This record gives sequence, C-alpha cells and structure tokens, in this order.
Amino acid sequence: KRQQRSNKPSSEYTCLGHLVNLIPGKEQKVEITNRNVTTIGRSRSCDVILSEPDISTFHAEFHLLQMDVDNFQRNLINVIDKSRNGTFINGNRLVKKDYILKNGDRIVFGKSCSFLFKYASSSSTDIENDDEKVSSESRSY
Repeated sequence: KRQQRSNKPSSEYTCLGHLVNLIPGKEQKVEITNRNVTTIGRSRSCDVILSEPDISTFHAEFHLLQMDVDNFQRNLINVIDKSRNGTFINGNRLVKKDYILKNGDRIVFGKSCSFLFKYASSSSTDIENDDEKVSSESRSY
C-alpha cells in the first residue's frame, strides 16, 4: 500500500535521538535522525544548525549508525573534527579523528554552543499539568 496511517516523514529520516542545548536563560532541543552523517554549522543543509553569528558551516560532522544486536537496537555516535573554529568534547579538546560519543555526552562547538546528546528510544514524560498550550482546531477557543 502507498497510503499509510499517521504522519509520514518527508525531509527528516527517522527520529532516534535528540540534542539539548544548555543556555543561561533557556534551553533548546533538537531531533537527530539516523542519516549516517550529521552536519553541524550555519548552513541550513547541515543536520544541526547552531545559533552563532560566525558558526562554521562545516564545523563538525557526527556519524549516526543504527544496528540490531540480540534484539534491542543500539546507536553509536562518532565525533570528527575538520574545522578551525574550536571544538571541545567531554570538556576536553579532541586529539584524534575517531572519538566515540554516547548518551549523556557534552559537546561544545565554537567555544559557546554547548549541548548534551542522548538517545530517545521512547522518552517518558507523562506528567499531569504540562506548561504548554495545545490545540487541535483553528480560529476558535
């Protein structure tokens, strides 16, 4: 069948994980797909577009691969440096070109943009009173 239920992806591959940016005054969450290669920079084409006036377009690239072992699928991210703007991972400067990134990892790009990466297989957030307006209709209520 060509027609499927629910919403289907068009530009975004498949949601797997997300990146939370730590900013003094607010936070930002970005969804990451399993495109094998994630781009970070000013270019809109990049997987993750930072928020810097002089953010490197080719700043850095992250490899997102998904594999199935035993039964549960595990994801692994690799940190690679190919720019001259300044990239600090895990609070330390990268020396090699094959760093392994895992859940709860802090990454800094440009010496200002810092975000934490984690896997979002299911993500539980069942509360009672969420702080956010949610509507289904328009021009009403």
